[PDB]
Amino acid sequence: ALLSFERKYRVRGGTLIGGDLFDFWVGPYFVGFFGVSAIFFIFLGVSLIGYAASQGPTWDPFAISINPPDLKYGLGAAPLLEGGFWQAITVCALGAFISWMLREVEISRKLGIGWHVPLAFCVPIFMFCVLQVFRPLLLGSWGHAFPYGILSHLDWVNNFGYQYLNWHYNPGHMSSVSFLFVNAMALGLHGGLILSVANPGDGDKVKTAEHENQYFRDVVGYSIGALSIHRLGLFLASNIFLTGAFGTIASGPFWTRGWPEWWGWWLDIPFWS
Amino acid sequence: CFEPPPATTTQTGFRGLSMGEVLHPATVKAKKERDAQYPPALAAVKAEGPPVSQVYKNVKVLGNLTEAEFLRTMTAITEWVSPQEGCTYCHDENNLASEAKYPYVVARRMLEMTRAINTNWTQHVAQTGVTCYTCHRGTPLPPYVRYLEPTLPLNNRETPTHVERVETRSGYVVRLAKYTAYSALNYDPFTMFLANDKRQVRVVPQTALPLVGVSRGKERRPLSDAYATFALMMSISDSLGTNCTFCHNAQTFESWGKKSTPQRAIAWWGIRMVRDLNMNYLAPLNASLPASRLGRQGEAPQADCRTCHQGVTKPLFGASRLKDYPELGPIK
Amino acid sequence: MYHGALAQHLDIAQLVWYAQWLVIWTVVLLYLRREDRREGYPLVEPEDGQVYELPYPKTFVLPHGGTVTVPRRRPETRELKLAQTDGFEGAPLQPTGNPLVDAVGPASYAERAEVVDATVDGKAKIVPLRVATDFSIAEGDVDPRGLPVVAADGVEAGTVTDLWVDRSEHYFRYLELSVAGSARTALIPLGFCDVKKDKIVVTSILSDQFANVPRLQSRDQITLREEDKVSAYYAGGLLYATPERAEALL
Amino acid sequence: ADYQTIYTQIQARGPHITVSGEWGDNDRVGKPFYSYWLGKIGDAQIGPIYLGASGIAAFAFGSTAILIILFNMAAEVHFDPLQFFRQFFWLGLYPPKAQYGMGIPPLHDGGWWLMAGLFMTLSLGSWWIRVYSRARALGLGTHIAWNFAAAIFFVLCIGCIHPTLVGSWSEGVPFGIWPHIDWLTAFSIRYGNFYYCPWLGFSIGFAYGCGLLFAAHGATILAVARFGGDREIEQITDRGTAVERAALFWRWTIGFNATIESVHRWGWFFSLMVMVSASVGILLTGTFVDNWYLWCVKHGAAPDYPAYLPATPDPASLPGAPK
Ligand code: BCB
Ligand code: BCB
Ligand SMILES: C/C=C1/c2cc3[nH]c4c(c3C)C(=O)[C@H](C(=O)OC)c4c3nc(cc4[nH]c(cc(n2)[C@@H]1C)c(C(C)=O)c4C)[C@@H](C)[C@@H]3CCC(=O)OC/C=C(/C)CCC[C@H](C)CCC[C@H](C)CCCC(C)C
Ligand SMILES: C/C=C1/c2cc3[nH]c4c(c3C)C(=O)[C@H](C(=O)OC)c4c3nc(cc4[nH]c(cc(n2)[C@@H]1C)c(C(C)=O)c4C)[C@@H](C)[C@@H]3CCC(=O)OC/C=C(\C)CCC[C@H](C)CCC[C@H](C)CCCC(C)C
Ligand SMILES: C/C=C1/c2cc3[nH]c4c(c3C)C(=O)[C@H](C(=O)OC)c4c3nc(cc4[nH]c(cc(n2)[C@@H]1C)c(C(C)=O)c4C)[C@@H](C)[C@@H]3CCC(=O)OC/C=C(\C)CCC[C@H](C)CCC[C@H](C)CCCC(C)C
Ligand SMILES: CC(C)=CCC/C(C)=C\CC/C(C)=C\CC/C(C)=C/CC/C(C)=C/CC/C(C)=C/CC/C(C)=C/CC/C(C)=C/CC/C(C)=C/CC1=C(C)C(=O)c2ccccc2C1=O
Ligand code: HEC
Ligand code: HEC
Ligand code: HEC
Ligand SMILES: CC(C)=CCC/C(C)=C/C=C/C(C)=C/C=C/C(C)=C/C=C\C=C(C)\C=C\C=C(/C)CC/C=C(/C)CCCC(C)C
Ligand SMILES: COC1=C(OC)C(=O)C(CC=C(C)C)=C(C)C1=O
Ligand SMILES: COC1=C(OC)C(=O)C(CC=C(C)C)=C(C)C1=O
Ligand SMILES: CCCCCCCCCCCC[N+](C)(C)[O-]
Ligand SMILES: CCCCCCCCCCCC[N+](C)(C)[O-]
Ligand SMILES: CCCCCCCCCCCC[N+](C)(C)[O-]
Ligand SMILES: [Fe+2]
Repeated sequence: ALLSFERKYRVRGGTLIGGDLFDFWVGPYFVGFFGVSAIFFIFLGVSLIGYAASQGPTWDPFAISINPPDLKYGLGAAPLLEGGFWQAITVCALGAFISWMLREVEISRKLGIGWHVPLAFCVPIFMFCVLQVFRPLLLGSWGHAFPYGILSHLDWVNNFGYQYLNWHYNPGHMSSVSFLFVNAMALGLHGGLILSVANPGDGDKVKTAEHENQYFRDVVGYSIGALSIHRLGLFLASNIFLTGAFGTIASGPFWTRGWPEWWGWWLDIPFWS
Repeated sequence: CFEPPPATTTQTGFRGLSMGEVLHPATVKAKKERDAQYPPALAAVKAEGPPVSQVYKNVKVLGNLTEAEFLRTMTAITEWVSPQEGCTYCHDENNLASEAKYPYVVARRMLEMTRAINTNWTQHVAQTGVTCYTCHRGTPLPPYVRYLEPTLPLNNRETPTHVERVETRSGYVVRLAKYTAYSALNYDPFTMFLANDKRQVRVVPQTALPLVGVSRGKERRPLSDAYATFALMMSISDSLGTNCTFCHNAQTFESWGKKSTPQRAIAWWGIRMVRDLNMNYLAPLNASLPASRLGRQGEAPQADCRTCHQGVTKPLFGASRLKDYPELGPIK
Repeated sequence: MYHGALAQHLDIAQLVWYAQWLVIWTVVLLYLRREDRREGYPLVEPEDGQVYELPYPKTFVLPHGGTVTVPRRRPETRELKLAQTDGFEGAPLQPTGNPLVDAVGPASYAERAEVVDATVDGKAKIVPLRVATDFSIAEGDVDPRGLPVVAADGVEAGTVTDLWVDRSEHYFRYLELSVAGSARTALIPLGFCDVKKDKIVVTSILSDQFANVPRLQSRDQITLREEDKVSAYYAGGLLYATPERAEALL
Repeated sequence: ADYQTIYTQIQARGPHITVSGEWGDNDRVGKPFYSYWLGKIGDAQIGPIYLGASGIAAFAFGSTAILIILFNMAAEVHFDPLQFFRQFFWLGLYPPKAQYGMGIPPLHDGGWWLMAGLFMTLSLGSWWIRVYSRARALGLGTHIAWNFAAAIFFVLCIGCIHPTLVGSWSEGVPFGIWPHIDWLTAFSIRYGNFYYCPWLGFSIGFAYGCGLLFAAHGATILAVARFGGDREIEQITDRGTAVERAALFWRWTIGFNATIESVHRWGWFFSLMVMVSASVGILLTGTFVDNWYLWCVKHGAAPDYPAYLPATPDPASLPGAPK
C-alpha cells in the first residue's frame, strides 16, 4: 500500500485546519479536515442527485436531468421538485470543489512543494461560479444557470449560444477557443518532445537538454526552454477559462444583441463606412 | 461597445434550457416611442345615406361604405401613407375620380392587399391585423423594403454612404452582412426564400441514418442550403428584435411539438403570407411604378419580416386598429 | 434503405462507439497505467496482482555510457529517523531527531546516482561562474556576489560568493555563499532566493540553520544526489525551521 | 514564494549551443540575437533557423495557397484596399455553392477553393517532412511527427475526405475568418446538432482534458522547480526527489499517480485523441449518420423535457395547410 519511496515523506503536519485530528491516510488518500468535508459534500450531493433523479422520467445515464428553477423564482428558494434540488446540489458542488482545492494545499505543504496545483485548480472553480452564481446574480435569477445532466447541460450551452445568434463571434469565446486549441497542440508538442528525447528507438542513446532546444530552434527558430514550457502550459490552459469567463459574463448583463453585431465597433467606424 | 445592465429576460422553454428573450430596456423604450406614433383612430361616424357606389364615380373597393365612412377612411389613409404630401399625393385636386397619378391605382391595389391580409392571413395577423401604417409609417415609401439585391441602409429614410450605395461594388459584403445580423453568410435570404415559393427552408434530415437514394453526390442538397437557411434565420431574428429561442429549442431546430414555441408556427404562416404578398400584390406593381421606384433589375420594392415588424416581435407591440376600420378586413 | 444500417437494428456508428471506448480503455488501463508503474513498484505493506500491474522492463541507453532499467527492485536501505505517532496503518510518522539533518519528510532526498550531471559534450553541467568563465549575468540584472543572505529570522546568514550556472540550458540554478561563523561554504537553489538589489532573502530556514546545509564532496562540481540533498534541506525548512511550521496555519 | 516560477530573477548568458544533426548543419541560417524581456519568461536566444528543402517547399506551397485566397478575397471587395482592410474577417474563398457532386467545379464557383486546398495540403505535407526529418537528424524519436500527422489527417477529413465520402465538394470548409466559423454552424445544422455526436463529446472531452492536464502538469513541475523538476530527462533516467514528490502529491490527492515519463504519454495521448476523435466523427457524419439528435433518440440517450409554452404541432402537416 506504499510506493517504495513513500514512507520517508509520510510525516505529520502541513494542515490548514485541524492539525493532528485528521492528519492521516486511508489507503493512498490523504484525509485532513478538507478530505472529511469533501467526502461530506460529495455524499450529500450524490445522494441528492440519486434521489432527485429517482423522481424523474428516466434512469438512462445520458438523459437524466436535474434542473434549476423557473426565472420567476429570482434569487429565492424553490420547491425541491421545481429547482430546489438543483439549488442544494450546487451548494454541495461548491463545497466539494473548494474542499478539494484546500486539501491540495495541505498535501502540498506536507511535501514542501509549491501550491501551484491548487492555485491552477481555482480557475475551473471560478469558471463554475461564473456560470452558476455570478451570471445568474447579475441577471436576477438562479434559473439562468445550467442543469445537471450529461446531455441536458449541452442543450443549455446550445440555447445559451443561440440566444446571441452566433456565439462563435463572441470575442471571449474566440479567445477561449484559441487558448484551448493552442494549449492542446502545445501539450502534444511537449509530451512528444520529451518522449522523443527519452525514446530515440532501436537501441540508440537517450538524448539531452541540448537536443531538446535544438529541435525547436531548428523547426521554428526559437526554443522556450524546459522550465518555461511548463509555465507557458499553465498560462495557456488557465486562459481558456480566464478569458472565456469574460465572454460568458458579458452575454446578457453587458450585451443583449447578437454577437456578430458587436463587431460593428470596427465595421461601422464612419471613416470607412 | 457594450450595453449596461439590467437586461430584461423572459422564459420560453422548460427551466434549465436557457430559452428566452434577452432585451435592453433603453432599446425597448425607444422602439415603444417610435411605435406609439401610430395615429389614434378617428372618431366613429354613423352609417348614413346611400353607399358611395351610388354617390361617387370611380369607387371599386370601398363601395359599401357611406359618404362619411368613406371620407373617414381617406383621412386615415392620408394620415398613414402620405401625411406630409396630403390628399393630392394620390388625387387630382380637380377630379377626385381621376387615376392620372400613379399612387392612386397603387393604393387601390394596396386596399385589396390590406383586406386580403386581414381576411386570408388571420393565421398570422390574428385579430390584431394590419393597416397601411403598419408598413408605411407615414411615408409613401415604406421605411423597410427589399429589392432583388441587398440594399443599405435598411431604413431608406437614412442617407446612404457612398459604399452603402448598391452601385458601389466594394460594399457588397457589408450589404449582405447587415441583412443577416452581421454574419458573413454569403447568401441573400430575401431573394432565396421570401420573394417567392421556389425554395425549401427545411434542410435537416428527418431520420437518424442517411436514406439510400438521397444521400450521395448530386442527389444531395449542397451544404450551401444550410448556410442560406441560417442566413434567413439570422435575418428573421434581427427583423423581430429577438433570438432563436423565441421559436426553437436548439436541441433540435427541426422538431415541432414540445421543441418549438407557438410563435414558430405563427412565423411559418408569416413566410407563406410574405410570399403571397410579394408574388401576388407587390412584384406586379413594377408595371405601375415610375422607373425611379424600381431596383436595378426593374423590380418593385418588396416586403420582408422587417417591413412590418421593424425590430419588434409583434409589429407596433400589438397595437390594433381592426375594429376601428372594419373596411380594411376581415371582409365577410 | 439506410446507409450504416446493419441487421438487428444495429448501425455502424453504434459499433464504432463501442470500439472507441474499447481503444480508450485498452490504452488507458493496459498501456498508460502500466507505464505509470515504472517507478516505486512493487508496493510495500508475491501476489499475481503485482506482476499483472507492471509493464515489461525497458532499458535506457545513457548518453555517456551505461544503462538504466525500469522498473527494477530498489529497496530503501537508509535508516529513517522517524516513529509511528499511532498504531493505525495510515498514521503519519514523526521525526525522532533533527528532521533537516536526518533528511525526513519534506527534507527527504532521493537516492539519485552519485554522478556529476553532464553537458552534451561530456563536461560538468552545473558549475560555478569561477569555472564557467565564458558565462555571465545578463545586463540589467542584479549581480548577487557580495550581497548578504538574510534568513527567515531576519539575521544575516552569510555572503554570496558565486552563482552556479547550468551550461546546457543557460540558466542559473544555485547561489553559493559563505556561511557566517561556520568556516564553510554552502549552496542554495535559486528557487529559495528572493533576489533584491541589496540582499538575498531566504524564508525557508533560520540563520543558524545554514550551518548544517549538506556539503559537496568537491568545490567546483556537484552530483545528482548532492543536488537533491541541497534542495531537500531548504524544503525541509518550510515545515521544520520552527516548531510552529508543522502545525495548522489557521 | 518561488519567484523563479513566475520569471527568471537573474539571467545567464553564454556561447550559443549547436547540436549537430546527421545532415543539414550547413542549412542553419541566422546569427542568434537575444531579447532581455523574453529572457524573463523563456530562453533569451532567438534564431538561428533551419532552412532545408522541405521547409522551403512548405513556404512555396503555403504562399501560393495564401495568394490564391487573398486574391479571391480582394475580388470580393472589387480590389478596393480600404474596404479590404475593413471587411477582412468577413471575406472568404468558398467551395462550390451549387451541387456538382465530385466534378471539378468552375473557377468562379469552387474551383479556386479547390486549388487553395491542394496547395495547403502540399504545404502541410512538406512541413510534416521537416518535422519528421529534424527529429531523425538529431537522433530523436518520431512522437511529434505522429501527433502532427493526426492533426493533418483531421484537416483532410473536413477538407476533402468527408466531401469525397458524401460525393459533394460543397461540404468543404471555406477559407476565411468568419466564413470558416459559419461553416461550423451550417455543418451542425445539416447533421442534426453536433452536441449529439459522441465524437464531438470525445474530442471536446480530450481537449478539456488537455486543459486539465497541462494546467496540472505545468503547475506540478513549477511546484517542484526547487528540486529541479524541470530537468525532466534526467528525472526519467534517474528519479529525483522532485518527481517522488510530484507523484505523491497526486497519489495522496486522487489515489494514483504517473511517473515523470508517463505523464507525457498521457499528455501526448490526450492531444492525439482530440484529432483522432474528431476525424472519426467527421468520417461517420453524412456517410453513416444523417441526424445525430435523432440517432441519440433512436438509441435512447436523448433527454426530453415538459412543454413550457404550449406544444406546437408542425403547421405544415395540418389539414388544409398550404405548401
Ligand atoms: C451554439 C452554442 C455554442 C457554444 C456555446 C458556448 C457557451 C454558451 C459557452 C462556451 C464556452 C466555451 N466553449 Mg463553446 N465552443 C468551444 C469551446 C469552448 C470552451 C473553450 C469554452 C469554455 C467551456 C467551459 O466553460 O467549461 C466549464 C467547465 C467547468 C466550469 C468544469 C469545472 C470543473 C469542476 C471545478 C470540477 C468538476 C469535478 C467533477 C464533478 C468530479 C467528477 C468525479 C470523477 C471525475 C472522479 C469549441 C471548441 C467550439 C467549436 C469547435 O465549435 C465551440 C462552439 C460552441 N460553443 C457553439 C457555437 N460555449 C464558455 C465560454 O467561455 O464562452 C465565452 C461558455 O459560456
Ligand atoms: C459553458 C460550457 C460548459 C460545458 C460544455 C461541454 C461540452 C460542449 C461538452 C462537455 C462534455 C462533458 N462535460 Mg461539460 N461539464 C462537466 C462534465 C462533462 C462530461 C459529462 C463531459 C466530458 C468532459 C471532460 O472530459 O472534461 C475533461 C476532464 C477529464 C478528461 C477528466 C474526467 C472527467 C469525467 C469524465 C467527468 C465525469 C462527470 C460525471 C459524469 C458527472 C458528475 C459525476 C458525479 C455525479 C459523481 C462538469 C462536471 C461540469 C461542471 C462541474 O461545471 C461541466 C460544465 C460545462 N460543460 C459547462 C456548462 N461539456 C462533452 C460531452 O461529452 O458531453 C456529453 C462535450 O462535448
Ligand atoms: C490536438 C493537437 C493539435 C495540433 C498539433 C500539431 N500542430 C503542429 C504540430 C503538431 C504536433 C507540429 O508538429 C507542427 C509544428 O511545427 O509545431 C511547432 C504544427 C503546426 N501547427 C500550426 C498551426 C496550428 N495548429 C493548430 C491546432 C492543432 N495542432 C491541434 C489542436 C491550429 C489551430 C487549432 O488553429 C493552428 C492554427 C503551425 C504552427 C504548424 C503547421 C506547419 C505549417 O506551418 O505548415 C504550413 C507551412 C508554411 C510555411 C505556410 C506559411 C507561410 C507564410 C507565407 C509565412 C510568411 C511570413 C514571412 C515571415 C514573410 C516573408 C515572406 C517571404 C517568404 C517572401
Ligand atoms: C483551465 C484549467 C482547467 C482545469 C484544471 C484543473 N482541473 C482539476 C485540477 C486542475 C489544476 C486539479 O488539480 C483537480 C484534480 O484533482 O485533477 C486530477 C481537477 C479536477 N478536474 C475535474 C474535472 C474537470 N475539469 C475540467 C476542466 C478544467 N480543469 C479546466 C480545463 C472539466 C471540464 C468539463 O471542463 C471537468 C469535468 C476533476 C477530475 C478534478 C476535480 C476533483 C474534485 O473536485 O473532487 C471533489 C468532488 C467530487 C469528487 C465530485 C463532487 C460531486 C458533486 C458534489 C455533485 C455533482 C455536481 C456536478 C456539478 C454535476 C455536473 C453534471 C455534469 C453532467 C454537467
Ligand atoms: C453550432 C456548431 C457547433 C460545432 C461544430 C463542430 N465542432 C467540431 C466540429 C464541428 C463540425 C468538428 O467537425 C470537430 C469534431 O470533433 O467533429 C466530430 C469539432 C470539435 N469541437 C470541439 C470543441 C467544442 N465544440 C463545441 C460545440 C460546437 N461544435 C457546436 C455544436 C463546444 C461547446 C462548448 O459548445 C466545444 C467545447 C473540438 C475539441 C473539436 C475539434 C476541433 C479542433 O480542434 O479544430 C482545430 C484543429 C485544427 C485547426 C487543425 C490545424 C492543424 C494544422 C496542422 C495546422 C495548419 C495551419 C497552417 C498555418 C496552415 C497555413 C494556412 C494555409 C492557408 C496555408
Ligand atoms: C455515496 C458516495 C459516492 C459517497 C462516498 C464518497 C467516497 C467516494 C469516499 C469514500 C471514502 C474514502 C475512500 C476515503 C476518504 C479519503 C478521501 C478524501 C478520498 C477521496 C476519494 C475520492 C473523492 C476520489 C476521487 C479522486 C479523483 C477526483 C480522481 C479523478 C482522476 C482523474 C479523472 C484525473 C484526470 C487527469 C488525468 C487523466 C490524470 C492521469 C495522469 C496523472 C496521474 C497525472 C498526475 C501527475 C502529473 C500531472 C504530473 O505532472 C506528474 C509528474 C511527475 C510524476 C507524477 C505526476 C503525476 O502523477
Ligand atoms: C394613398 C393614396 C390616397 C390618398 C392619400 C387619398 N386617397 Fe382618396 N382615393 C384613393 C383611392 C385608391 C380611391 C379609390 C378607392 C376605391 O376604388 O374603392 C380613392 C377615392 C376617393 C374618392 C372618390 C372619388 C370618386 O368619385 O370616385 C374621394 C372623394 C376621395 N378619395 C377623397 C380623398 C380625400 C378627401 C383625401 C384626403 C383626406 C384622399 N382622398 C386621399 C387613394 C387615396
Ligand atoms: C405589407 C406592407 C404594406 C402595407 C400593409 C401597405 N403597403 Fe403600400 N406599399 C408597400 C410597398 C412594399 C410598396 C412599394 C414601395 C413604394 O412604391 O413606395 C408600397 C407602395 C405604396 C404606394 C406607392 C408609393 C410610391 O409613391 O411609390 C402607395 C400610394 C401605397 N403603397 C398605399 C398604401 C395604402 C393606401 C395602404 C393601406 C390600404 C398600404 N399601402 C398598405 C407596402 C405596404
Ligand atoms: C420568429 C420565429 C423564428 C425564429 C426567431 C427563428 N426561427 Fe428557425 N425556423 C422558424 C420556422 C417557422 C422555420 C420553418 C420554415 C419553413 O418550414 O418554411 C424555421 C426553420 C429553421 C431551421 C430548419 C429546420 C428544418 O426542419 O430543416 C433551422 C436549422 C433554423 N430554423 C434555425 C434557426 C436559427 C439558428 C435561429 C436564430 C439564429 C432561428 N432559427 C430563429 C422560425 C424561427
Ligand atoms: C482531386 C483534387 C483535384 C485533389 C484534391 C485537392 C485537395 C487535397 C483539397 C483539400 C482541401 C482542404 C484540405 C480544405 C480545407 C480547408 C480548411 C480546413 C480551411 C479552414 C480555415 C481557413 C482559414 C481560417 C483561412 C483563413 C485565411 C486567411 C485569414 C488569409 C490567409 C492569411 C493568413 C495569415 C492565414 C493564417 C491563419 C491564422 C494562423 C491567422
Ligand atoms: C520540453 O521543452 C520544450 C521546449 O524547450 C526545450 C520548447 O521550445 C517547446 C516549443 C514551444 C515554443 C513556444 C517554441 C516545447 C513544446 C517543449 O516541450
Ligand atoms: C485588417 O486586419 C484587422 C486587424 O489588424 C490590424 C485587427 O486588429 C482587427 C480587430 C480584431 C482584433 C482581434 C484586434 C480586425 C477586425 C481586422 O480585420
Ligand atoms: C508531400 C509533398 C511533396 C513535396 C516534396 C518536398 C521536398 C522534400 C525533400 C525531402 C528532404 C530530404 N531529406 C534530406 C530530408 O532527406
Ligand atoms: C456529445 C455526445 C455524447 C452522446 C453519447 C450518446 C451515446 C449513445 C449510444 C449509447 C446508448 C446507451 N444507452 C442506452 C445507455 O443510452
Ligand atoms: C472523454 C475523455 C475520457 C478520457 C478517459 C479519462 C481517463 C481518466 C481515468 C484514469 C483511470 C484511473 N484508474 C486508477 C482507475 O486507472
Ligand atoms: Fe513536462
